[PDB]
Amino acid sequence: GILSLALKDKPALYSAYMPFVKGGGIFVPTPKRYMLGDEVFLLLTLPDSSERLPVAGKVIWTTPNRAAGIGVQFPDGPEGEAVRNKIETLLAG
Amino acid sequence: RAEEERIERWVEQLREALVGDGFLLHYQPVLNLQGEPLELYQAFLRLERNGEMMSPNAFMAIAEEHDLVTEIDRWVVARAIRQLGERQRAGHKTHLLVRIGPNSFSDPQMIDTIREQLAVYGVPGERLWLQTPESKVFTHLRNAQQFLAAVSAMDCKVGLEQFGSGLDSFQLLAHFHPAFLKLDRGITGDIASARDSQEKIREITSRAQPAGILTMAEFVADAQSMSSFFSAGVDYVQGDFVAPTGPLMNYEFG
Ligand SMILES: Nc1nc2c(ncn2[C@@H]2O[C@@H]3COP(=O)(O)O[C@H]4[C@@H](O)[C@H](n5cnc6c(=O)[nH]c(N)nc65)O[C@@H]4COP(=O)(O)O[C@H]3[C@H]2O)c(=O)[nH]1
Ligand SMILES: [Mg+2]
Repeated sequence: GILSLALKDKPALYSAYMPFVKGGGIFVPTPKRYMLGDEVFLLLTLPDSSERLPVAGKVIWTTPNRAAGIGVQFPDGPEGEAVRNKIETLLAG
Repeated sequence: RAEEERIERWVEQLREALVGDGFLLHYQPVLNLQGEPLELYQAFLRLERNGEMMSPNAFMAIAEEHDLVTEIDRWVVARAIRQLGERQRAGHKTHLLVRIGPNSFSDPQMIDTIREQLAVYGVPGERLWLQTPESKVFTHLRNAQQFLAAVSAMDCKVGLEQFGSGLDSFQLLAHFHPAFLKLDRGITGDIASARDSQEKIREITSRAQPAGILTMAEFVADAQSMSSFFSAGVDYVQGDFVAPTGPLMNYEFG
């Protein structure tokens, strides 16, 4: 269904953000279990911001290390490059 | 430069996977619509780190920065054939579709590896299907022809994925005879509900059938898609409607 992830500070962002992923990614904890290349809808709130960014992404990591979730790959369209740049901006601050 | 140590954490994990356990393969059924049922699966690479599974979209980006893609595609092909071997020992005549890259056109080790492994596992080359996109086959043509000829010299099947796309594709077809075509998702996603698409497709199949070229559709998700692909003569279909991807070959085709 609907995933959500709220990063309050640049540390939580850096722990979620997967920079080496092809086109950026983000680790979203979820109890629910997904298979790789499953197509998810995620609502990503960045720190130092209140806007919920809408990410229609792909699973590229299943962890059941730390945390119990899924890696969500950002779409290669402009709409996803946008969120990747927002985040990369936030982290070199 | 803080992250540069994390990059190497990843790269060492990768090379140790190249040489030992870590890499694995998952298998999605490809289904013959028209009705010559063939045990056919497409193989997907995966990486496992203490129960943490991960998708080549996570790590291929790094791997390319280290000209490591060729050794990986060698692993894919090789374990794929070992799996064909275990699969022949069970008494199944199973086929495996395998993504390879264009650098492996230049890979003499790949042509060796294919040969060597079919021999030991006693696998007819027509069990192996290697696919590579129309994009990178365009960029790298002389090598692609060399490779197709060498590999089809082993009764292997060679095909194009992400086919369709642009108008340069039927141009390439003059210079390249593959066993099969995998239609680009942009074409086939909407065929349920367009006129652009099914126009394009029946054009592609009408040209493709008599050449002896197999047409296959990817990312099938709904039934109207399948009736369109069927009425349209597409040969093979795979996707979450058809059958999902797993680590065991267990689909009852027919
Ligand atoms: N092809 C295909 N995929 C379907 C279909 N239905 C669902 N999927 C899923 O959606 C993803 C599509 O892969 P891709 O976008 O072509 O992009 C793939 C591809 O670029 C790459 N990849 C996957 N397997 C291999 C492999 O054996 N070798 C190489 N070199 N790359 C691979 O990893 C990407 C991620 O694949 P996955 O994480 O396994 O996740 C796959 C797969 O699990 C279908 O009908 N066809
Ligand atoms: Mg094993």
